[PDB]
Amino acid sequence: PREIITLQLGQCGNQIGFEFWKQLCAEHGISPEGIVEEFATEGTDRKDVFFYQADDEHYIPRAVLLDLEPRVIHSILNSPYANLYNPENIYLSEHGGGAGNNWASGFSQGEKIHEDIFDIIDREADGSDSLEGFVLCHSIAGGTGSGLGSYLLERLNDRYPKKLVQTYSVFPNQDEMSHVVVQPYNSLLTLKRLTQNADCVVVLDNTALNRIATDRLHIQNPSFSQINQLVSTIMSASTTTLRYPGYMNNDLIGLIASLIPTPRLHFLMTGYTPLTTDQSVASVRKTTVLDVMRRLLQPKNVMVSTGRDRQTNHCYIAILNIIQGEVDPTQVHKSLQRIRERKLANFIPWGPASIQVALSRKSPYLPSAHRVSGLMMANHTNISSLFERTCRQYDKLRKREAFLEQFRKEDIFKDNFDELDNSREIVQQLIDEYHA
Amino acid sequence: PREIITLQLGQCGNQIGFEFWKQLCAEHGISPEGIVEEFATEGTDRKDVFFYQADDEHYIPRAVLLDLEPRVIHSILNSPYANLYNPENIYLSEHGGGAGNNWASGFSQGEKIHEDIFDIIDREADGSDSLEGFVLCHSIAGGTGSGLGSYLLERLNDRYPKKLVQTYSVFPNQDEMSHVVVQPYNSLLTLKRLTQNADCVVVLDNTALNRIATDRLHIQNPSFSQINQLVSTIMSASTTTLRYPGYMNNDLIGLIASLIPTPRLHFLMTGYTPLTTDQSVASVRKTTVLDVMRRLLQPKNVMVSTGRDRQTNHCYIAILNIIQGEVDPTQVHKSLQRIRERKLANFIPWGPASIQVALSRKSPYLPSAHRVSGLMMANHTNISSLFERTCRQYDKLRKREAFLEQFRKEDIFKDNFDELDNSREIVQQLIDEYHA
Amino acid sequence: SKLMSVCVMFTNCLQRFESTINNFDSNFSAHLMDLLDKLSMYSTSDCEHSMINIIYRLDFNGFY
Amino acid sequence: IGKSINFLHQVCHDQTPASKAMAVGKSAESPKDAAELFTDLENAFQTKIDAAYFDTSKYLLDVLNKNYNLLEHMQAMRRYLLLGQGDFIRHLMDLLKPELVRPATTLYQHNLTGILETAVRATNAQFDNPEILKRLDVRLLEVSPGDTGWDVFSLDYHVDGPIATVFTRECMSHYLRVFNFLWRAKRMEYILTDIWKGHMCNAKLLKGMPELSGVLHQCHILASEMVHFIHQMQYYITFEVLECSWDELWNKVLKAQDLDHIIAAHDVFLDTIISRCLLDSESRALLNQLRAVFDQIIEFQNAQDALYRAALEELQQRLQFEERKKERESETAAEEDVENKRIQEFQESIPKMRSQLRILTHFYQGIVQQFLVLLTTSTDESLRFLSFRLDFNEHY
Repeated sequence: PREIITLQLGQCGNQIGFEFWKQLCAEHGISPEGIVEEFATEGTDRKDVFFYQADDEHYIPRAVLLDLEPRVIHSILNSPYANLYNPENIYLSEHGGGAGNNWASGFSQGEKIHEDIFDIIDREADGSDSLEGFVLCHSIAGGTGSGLGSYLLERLNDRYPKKLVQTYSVFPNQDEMSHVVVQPYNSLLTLKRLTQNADCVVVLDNTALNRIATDRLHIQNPSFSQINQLVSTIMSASTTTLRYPGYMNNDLIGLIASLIPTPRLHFLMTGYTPLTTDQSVASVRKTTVLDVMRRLLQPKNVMVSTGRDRQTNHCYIAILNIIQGEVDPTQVHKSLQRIRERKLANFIPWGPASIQVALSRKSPYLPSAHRVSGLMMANHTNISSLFERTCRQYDKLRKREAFLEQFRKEDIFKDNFDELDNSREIVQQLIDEYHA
Repeated sequence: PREIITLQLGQCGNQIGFEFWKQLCAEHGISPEGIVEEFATEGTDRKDVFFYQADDEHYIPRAVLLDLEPRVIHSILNSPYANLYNPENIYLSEHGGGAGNNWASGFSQGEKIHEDIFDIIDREADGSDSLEGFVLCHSIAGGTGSGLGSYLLERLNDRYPKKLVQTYSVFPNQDEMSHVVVQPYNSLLTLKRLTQNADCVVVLDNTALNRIATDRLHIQNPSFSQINQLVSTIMSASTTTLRYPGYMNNDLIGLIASLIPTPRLHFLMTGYTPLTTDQSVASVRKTTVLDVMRRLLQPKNVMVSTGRDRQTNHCYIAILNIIQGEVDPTQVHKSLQRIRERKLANFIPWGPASIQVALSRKSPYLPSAHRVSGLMMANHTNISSLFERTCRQYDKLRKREAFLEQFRKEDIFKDNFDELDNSREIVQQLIDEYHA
Repeated sequence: SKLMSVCVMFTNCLQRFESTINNFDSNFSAHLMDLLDKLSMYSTSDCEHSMINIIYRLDFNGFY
Repeated sequence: IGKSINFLHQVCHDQTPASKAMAVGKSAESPKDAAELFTDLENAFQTKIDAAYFDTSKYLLDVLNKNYNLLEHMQAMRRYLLLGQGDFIRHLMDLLKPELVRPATTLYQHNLTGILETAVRATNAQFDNPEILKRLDVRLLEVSPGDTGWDVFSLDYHVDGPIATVFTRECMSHYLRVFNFLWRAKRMEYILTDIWKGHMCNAKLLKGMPELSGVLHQCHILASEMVHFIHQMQYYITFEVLECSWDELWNKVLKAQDLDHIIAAHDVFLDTIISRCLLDSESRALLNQLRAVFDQIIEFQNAQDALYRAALEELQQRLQFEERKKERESETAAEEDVENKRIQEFQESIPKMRSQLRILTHFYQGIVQQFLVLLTTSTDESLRFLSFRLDFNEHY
């Protein structure tokens, strides 16, 4: 009983959460409609911890999908994955809302559909004997997921302040501003609520997702279907201590405690190397373990945009290196002999750092019985490069005179704008003070 | 023998025993035109208690059906079980009807059909060699079953003082007052005869009923025929230690005496798990039998609605949990380890409580030869809230200045209106004083 | 047998219709002072599998 | 052969080595022997004995796998007292915690077996079917109830059947010693999560007060220096030794079809692991410094939620008098005075929270530096491996 409730929210958050539930059946080796193999219970030792308990021989997701954009949720019930979602423990079919790519649209839809959002994750949090937490499958992209996503960052942390809250926030694309223009306003609003009513988050940058999406997956046109590939893999990978076997840090709130070092600095960086098209051509020369954390040490796998001149004036505190699949574990300490010699990762020389490595076996799946997959969950204190960027794209836009009255047309008839800026330079200053 | 003659009475009261008989033939695998099948003697060695003993080798239910609406009995006399029913021991075929839907109408028509009302239960009770008792499956819904059902609550507990008097009481809707407005007068007049002219009641709620009809079973818009489906299932489920063989407490006046000190506290809350109809094909491979008898104690399926915060300020005194079908009887003591372990039920600490656990075998028939079924007959003291709702709905209707003369048409020519107010307020205190 | 004697003694009293009822309570309280010595007579073995089921039913006996 | 003849007794099958070709063989052999002249086998002795030695070693690897599989059972005990799988034991010890907090009772035994048994049924539907749970029992101590009672609850793998042919008395007694260090590591993994949630519980509840916001902020740092040091030492010293001993023994009893190599892998197994865990008669300097840190992080622990609860409850009496200020406006110098007492009870409660924290870290500085020296001296064992492991926590 370490049950986690997913809150799939927004136009981009339903799509990243679709390929995450669809990924789980493909590795348990089963049909999304049922149990067709014994690898669902022999391979995943522990059957259900993201699904409600069995009384029909089916694994029914613990997902709520509320959105003000109905196209994305209509791409679920005409998908051949509409035999995984059973509507009666998930949601009532069709959920409508505002226009509404504004932050103030999804933010008000949380206050008049207030009855259903606080009556749908509590009809699904009553079977649990003790709740683990909430994963906010919400986005900063769009106003549907950033508006509704900003409300639940408060109300889940005054009612359940002990439960894990943690969002997979993906920023809206920062090399364009020709499809979204409300981007500096809605990002800073969620980040304030993240800095004083939050436990841990896992944030990613969308321009650093798309640098990998064209360098490993080898497409010439970035498309929001190749960007969602990176997010379903690292979601299912972080909890292969819990849902899949583990021992040390077997709770996902075990792993995450040593990735929280002090309030408002616990924004965890994600890295995941093996994605290449020909990753599977290295089983002719030995799928070795003598390079599977020299590729997690080598800096070229970042989903956070950050300089290479920030790797000698910042220092890591906690670094997680999860190796997955077959591994031959009697040479994994031999590989860890070798991390300290290159020093392409630094340590704070005033306090302790910790280099956690762990391995876990998985259900028959080609990426985890013939291939080595490495998830890094870093906590590097160079994360202030996104926070300064979000702030410079904000302070230039208020001088153009935009959204200081072009924003006050839905439930904002007061000022609160300099409350987000002032808090934001304290976060960057308290990050920068914490290493020397 | 222990033959009970059932007294179906009222327009609604007659329909809730009708669909009770259609269940009984289908599970003995008998044919409706007498016993013609050999599964009757080989399969189970007793089935009589509601069936008239052989003297022709054809069986007639021990039923009497009297009403002031012959309209309810024509929904029984056009059905092709009108050759299963043999009308000359049930009623003198094509009995007339009354005015009639006043409580005082059927109450005054009992005292000039005084001769016939005490012979039509003698021509249905002349085959027994020592009669056990009478169950009045009357109804409080409408003034036809309540009107005539009040008469038989008095003359059957003093012209047979040794026989068991017990009713399956069903209420009419307590949200509405436009489907029956005469509801606070007839309810309190019949509750009054239950606390000085009966020993046991069975309280079934109509407003928690349709709450279960949209929950586990799902109906698009509420329908006035649900009332006879939810009620008839718990009727054939309740007598399975006196139809089918038991062991301990096979005497019904043994279970009911361990339920009730005395009338003035006798209002039984019913709970019945199998209402999920996917549970029924997931019990081939075992659904866990350890939690299916803990969802009765907490409200997921109770048919009596009572406070969901007054379950820890009030105490159970007697709670019965009858398991039916498979359970594996040697892991029934493994489930009974866990009832005491949580202490979901609060108990009386001055003196003995009772955790009544009972189990029973069934007649061969696959939806009751492999399914996990739990029936609760509780006696919790928080039952004072329904009588506080009914009583507050009576004083308020009399302060509108009505049914104080627009109701004194037959047999009430005197003041006894404040006698039902004091006798209900007497009851509401004596339950609560019984626990310390 | 003594609890049965208070049972027929109580059906006799309801047929005949103070000091009488207290004599009822001492006979029910006579079986509670006995059940209290039973819990220590049941727990005393030297432990193994057979006795721990026998104390387990008797703890449910006082609980009932 | 004398050993393998005692072991076929134990098991169901009692048969002449593998083939029934041994019953022809005895009958040929006595007359054959008699038909020899004046010579007798003296170098042909080696062909007779070595082929037969090979014959009842291949009857042996059959008896081990055909009934009552011992080798799966070698793995089955590792899950319940070498705790090879955490998701089993963490799902026990979450439901066990409200029971372990209260001292031991005389009704303590009968009910924990039904809490244990419902819960190993709840996390498995493929390892429930093998009889490993009817081959699993409880172990309780003779420890007089004068302790919380957490070292008391222990699982033992109970045998006395054919599985107890390969096991000795001397084996599970040493497995008691390996349980108690491992039970306290996995206890420390969970009691430090609870108090982490208590930093984050109370913090959401002191909002409206700018002072106590930053007070918890530094305390969250000083806790981390103990949490991160416990994690990289306790998790990593045990996982490595668990790895080196599971890989020593389990791939040596199905790589050898003899009996004397089975026992030879087993009696080197159980005494390599405890010397790197807790105990022996040289590693007595190890556990003196691993228990000194074990009780200072509890001494750090109870002062937190004894002041953190007070940090959140004192603002609740401050707040409810502000909700009372508008009811007087609908239906005041002395009212400011009680606000000044709340502001004083906050004013007080901050150097209290500071000073106890400075007394705790001066106690932790003394354990951690004494923890270094008495692990970096000692002789007649490999200290080069232990000084590799501890210099790895301090520099990296």
